Amino acid sequence: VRLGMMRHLYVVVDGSRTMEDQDLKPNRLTCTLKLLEYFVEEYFDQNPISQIGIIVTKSKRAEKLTELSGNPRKHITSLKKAVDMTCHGEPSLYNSLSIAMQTLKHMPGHTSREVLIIFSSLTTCDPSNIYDLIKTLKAAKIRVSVIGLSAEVRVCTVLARETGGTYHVILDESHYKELLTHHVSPPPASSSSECSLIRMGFPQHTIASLSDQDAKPSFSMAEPGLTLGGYFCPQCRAKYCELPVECKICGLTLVSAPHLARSYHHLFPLDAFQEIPLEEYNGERFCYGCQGELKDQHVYVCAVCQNVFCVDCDVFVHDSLHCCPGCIH
Amino acid sequence: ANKELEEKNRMLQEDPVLFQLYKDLVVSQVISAEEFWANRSDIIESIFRTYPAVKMKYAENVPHNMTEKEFWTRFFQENSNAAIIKRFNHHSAMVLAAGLRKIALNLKKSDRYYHGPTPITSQDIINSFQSIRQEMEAYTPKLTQVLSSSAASSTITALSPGGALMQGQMVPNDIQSELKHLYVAVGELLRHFWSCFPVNTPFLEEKVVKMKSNLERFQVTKLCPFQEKIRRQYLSTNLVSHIEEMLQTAYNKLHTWQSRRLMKK
Amino acid sequence: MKLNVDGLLVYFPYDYIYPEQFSYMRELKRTLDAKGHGVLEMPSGTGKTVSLLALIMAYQRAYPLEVTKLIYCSRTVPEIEKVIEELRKLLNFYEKQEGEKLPFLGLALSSRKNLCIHPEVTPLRFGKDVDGKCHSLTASYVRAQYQHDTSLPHCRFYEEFDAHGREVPLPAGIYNLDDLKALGRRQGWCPYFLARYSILHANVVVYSYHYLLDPKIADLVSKELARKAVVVFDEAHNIDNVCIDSMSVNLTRRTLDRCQGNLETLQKTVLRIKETDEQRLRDEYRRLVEGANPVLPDEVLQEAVPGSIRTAEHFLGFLRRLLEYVKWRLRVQHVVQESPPAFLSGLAQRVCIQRKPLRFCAERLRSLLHTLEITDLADFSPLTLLANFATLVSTYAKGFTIIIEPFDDRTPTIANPILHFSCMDASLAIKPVFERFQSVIITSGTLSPLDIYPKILDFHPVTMATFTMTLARVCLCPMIIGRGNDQVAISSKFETREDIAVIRNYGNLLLEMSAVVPDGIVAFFTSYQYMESTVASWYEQGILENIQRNKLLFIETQDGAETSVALEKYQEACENGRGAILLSVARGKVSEGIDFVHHYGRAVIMFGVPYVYTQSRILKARLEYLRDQFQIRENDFLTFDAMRHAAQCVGRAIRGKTDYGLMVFADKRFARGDKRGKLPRWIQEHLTDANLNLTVDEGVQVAKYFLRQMAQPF
Ligand code: SF4
Ligand SMILES: [Zn+2]
Ligand SMILES: [Zn+2]
Ligand SMILES: [Zn+2]
Repeated sequence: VRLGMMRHLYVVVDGSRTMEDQDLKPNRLTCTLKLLEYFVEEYFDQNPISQIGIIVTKSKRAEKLTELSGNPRKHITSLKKAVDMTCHGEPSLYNSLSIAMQTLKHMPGHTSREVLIIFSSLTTCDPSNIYDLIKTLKAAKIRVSVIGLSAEVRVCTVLARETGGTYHVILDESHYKELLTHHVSPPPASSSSECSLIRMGFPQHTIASLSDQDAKPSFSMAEPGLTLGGYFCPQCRAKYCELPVECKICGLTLVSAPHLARSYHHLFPLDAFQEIPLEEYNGERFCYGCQGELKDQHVYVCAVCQNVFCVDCDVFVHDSLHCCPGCIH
Repeated sequence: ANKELEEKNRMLQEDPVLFQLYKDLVVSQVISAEEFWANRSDIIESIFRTYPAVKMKYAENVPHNMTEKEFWTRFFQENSNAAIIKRFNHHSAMVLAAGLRKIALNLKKSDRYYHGPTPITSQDIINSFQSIRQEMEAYTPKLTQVLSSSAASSTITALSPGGALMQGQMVPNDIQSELKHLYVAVGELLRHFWSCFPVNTPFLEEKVVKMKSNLERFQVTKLCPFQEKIRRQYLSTNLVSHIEEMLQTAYNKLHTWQSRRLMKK
Repeated sequence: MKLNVDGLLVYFPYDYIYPEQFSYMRELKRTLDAKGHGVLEMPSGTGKTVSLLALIMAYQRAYPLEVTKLIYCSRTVPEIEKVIEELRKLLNFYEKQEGEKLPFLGLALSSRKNLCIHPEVTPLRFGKDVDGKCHSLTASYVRAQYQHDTSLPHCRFYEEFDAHGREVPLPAGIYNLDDLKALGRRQGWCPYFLARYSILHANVVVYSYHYLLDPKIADLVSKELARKAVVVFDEAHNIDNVCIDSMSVNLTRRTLDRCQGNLETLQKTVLRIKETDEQRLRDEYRRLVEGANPVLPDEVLQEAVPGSIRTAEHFLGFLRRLLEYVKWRLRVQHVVQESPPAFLSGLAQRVCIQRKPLRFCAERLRSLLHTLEITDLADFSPLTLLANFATLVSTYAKGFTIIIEPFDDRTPTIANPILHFSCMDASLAIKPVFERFQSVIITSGTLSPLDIYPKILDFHPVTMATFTMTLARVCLCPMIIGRGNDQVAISSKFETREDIAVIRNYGNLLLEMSAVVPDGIVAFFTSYQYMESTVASWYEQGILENIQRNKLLFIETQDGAETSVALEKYQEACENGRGAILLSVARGKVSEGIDFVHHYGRAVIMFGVPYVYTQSRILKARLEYLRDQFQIRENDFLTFDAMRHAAQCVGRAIRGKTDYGLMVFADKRFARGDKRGKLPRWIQEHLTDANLNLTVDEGVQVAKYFLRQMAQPF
């Protein structure tokens, strides 16, 4: 299934009073903020070309905590600040969705617009009806995948399925990581969603030519001191401290080569390995992947390389490395 | 109405960055300000929205020989039992009415990724393979073969800052603020200039903006060297050449694309 | 999905059936095979009709001679409309399997008020007014006048229906009330009478109880033609109340005053008739000598002779005498009086009215009324009510009682006394159903134990089967909260109702539950007066305000118009994220009428056991007789009524499609073994002792946990 390589997802978090309640081990709001930090850090770590923007809705008002950006550190910093947020009021789903729609309305067609709403308080007081907004969202091809907390509220139930997104509820804190971890992967592009080519430029890192000859002093582009060398642009010719950052002038995405290669594993998912507990003529006592003795009655094998991988190797391969070591050969 | 005038007053002093750079475009009398903007309690309110009777009363009972404190007093003021049920149903209904305003993927060449964007007889394999096969029949030469005083010492000298493989100034600070102001000044005005440049815009209405923007590039950059000249003639140190690239490269893109326009015609 | 039942092979449209369904079909077949009346309970409101219907279809094909027609009744017409859809879906599936049309006809009857095509009766909504107009249009004089084709509006639909509807019966098809109305329009035939004719040959006929219980109308449409028919009732747990209400007739001072005025109009009408038409109408006297319907059942009904009353002048005085006796006997100021057999003796001695002439008064009134060519029966409807009461008392009083209330409750002094003739046993009015029809299956949900029904209704069931729904996921999660955070008794006892803590505990439970319960929740109280006091107590405190902040709250009132608007707003709240807390009374008409489905009444709350005011004499007479006869303890039946009624309103949350919904009982009384025993099997068996006495806060926590498990998909 073709996926949306570049996606603009908004993580809407409810500043409802229900977040004050501590059903989980720590305060619910802190737990979401703590774990949301993992998603934000991991979201870019598995999709560099994508960008994220967080919204916090409290006291029936939806305020953009952070705009769309490609730097996880900036977003993470806002999360740390938001820990001490008052968290007093009632959320307004219409206000939150309207805010996201305005920003996402002008987004390019190629990108896969998405929204992730962390619903905590089952109540949703809104200035106007949301069904009209729901119709607008479908015409706007925005995927809203709410993640409820301790409530299978009907209003969000129609929202996820009608809009094409997915709804979920937190069975427990451990299950909470799985739900958001699932959304890290680029959701498949549906029939309605379309794709298009996107222009991009690769900023070649440059430093002083020859012992500060014809140097290129400059400070930064969004107390930055003078920099001897930094990333430039094919068109901006502006010094960018770090990548990937959208051109502040061109509007064209700048991204290094490794970043694009980071998402190739999505295109070629590794086929799952059949699990056979018995040895099954496997004469290699040591696991091929890790050269470690198999102390468990479990084995994994490919359909091409037909190698042997223990539980630890298969877990690691399908979790992080996203490729079969021996089958590369 | 004078909507723009009120907007300017709100941003006149509330936000320095927005107004600071806009004035600079007029400090030297570069271009007209028209193109600048052209291109770019709770409790009473709840009762105001909820109870129409209060809304009607407020309009008719607008403060006249009275006090707001007295008005607040008027708010809280078997048959009586039914009133609570009716009021709550009416109150709840009013609140409800208040919030209701009237594809499998496929590919043809996957090997290209394996040899990705990064760019770049037979007997030799046999000859080399046999020679190395007999190489290690003598092993454990660690005593002297691994390193020598001369070889080890040579490495240390190389690792020194003077040696090979080890290659190895914030004097202006007040001028830094001006450059940052200039950098934002350049960034502020290039954005509009480059807003329509990437898109061809084969339309007179959209192309006219390009011509005005293209001409405006000279006007804004006409005054740029004058400010540059003052800064340059201070100590002839820490030359600022990067700022020139954006303007010079903007010219080159302007001249080249403008020339390309003539060829297309 | 054909099912090879032990008795035979039964077609089934849906993909799969739960194990309880296997028991349902075989249990039903057992009674059908034995051809004996029985009673059974099945939890699921939806899928029960099709499973019930599916066997009958297979049974009818296997043994067409054994069963003539199917009579499947439903409580309310809005609910019977969805039933025929299930039958329509089954017929298409069965017809598709066969591949050709089969001699199967299904239709639903109803009153002319609900369905009709005549423009004149369309604007009218009152049921009585519709009959008056239709009767006048279809009156013999209009029909006789229709032959003359004089200048007068004649209802064309009935005129052509008689010439056409009589000759050609509809071969087959399924026609709901909405569909049936369209058929009459295109064919120019009565949607009502056409259905009535179809009853002669209609494999499946479905209509409300009031068309099968009251002898006035039920008997005529339920003629002996159904010698051996599978008559079935749906959700007929309160069958006795409907059955008894049919016999019960209420005479009031306002009604009596209307009768006196109507009687004067009747006297004036006779005077006009005498001067205008005497000879032709006098012929009916010969017909009377030769020899709106009587409420007497088949055996009880008598038509020997009209009696002494044989003329309009004589008959009117007879009603004049009887009306005065009731007028005087009603105006008497005293304690509530009971006199089932003595009222007939008192009336007979006081004003010299023998019972035998008085028995035919109701029938004579209709016959005499027909001779008067009246404009409509709506104006004189109260007079017929007195006539129906007049004949009923004179017919039999063994299982009845005349209750007179000079002073009405809830009023220190009222000048509008009401004379009650409430019955005491429902077996009397339902008796003809049992003999006329070989077997009757009383299928119902939330049914308190079956063994009592044979005691209440004089019948011998073939089987007593209780079914509990079996699903891969435990949809319903019942609980009883008898103890609050204060660990104080929370029973809504009459003496303990005044307790502030008990009232506070309910507010705390609702406030806390509203926080966890998603959009859609309903709370049931014991009475409107108690509901107002609890609401007022919460209103004075901040509990109600906090509840309002947590979710929207709606209260129910006696008037239907307010209830309809509020209920419509409630459904809007659930659709949005606001949610609504609809406070209602268990015995209010809103609770029985409304049905709660997914994201509607998610957490049904039963605030206190539902009990009626014991001071009500009418209930006492009914309660006393059940203690006097059939050997039922007074408290047992009273608890039975609450337990059966409490289960009635709270069982809607599990309508069908395995939509998660929890039920919380805010009373320690339910935790008692006696209350649990009377609880329905499906609700009872799922309920466990561990959660039986959950604390108000403890119950909330488990409710939150319960939602989590149900929230995730399968
Ligand atoms: S005769 Fe038929 S069409 Fe006319 S009013 Fe009666 S039911 Fe309606
Ligand atoms: Zn650029
Ligand atoms: Zn291994
Ligand atoms: Zn492999």
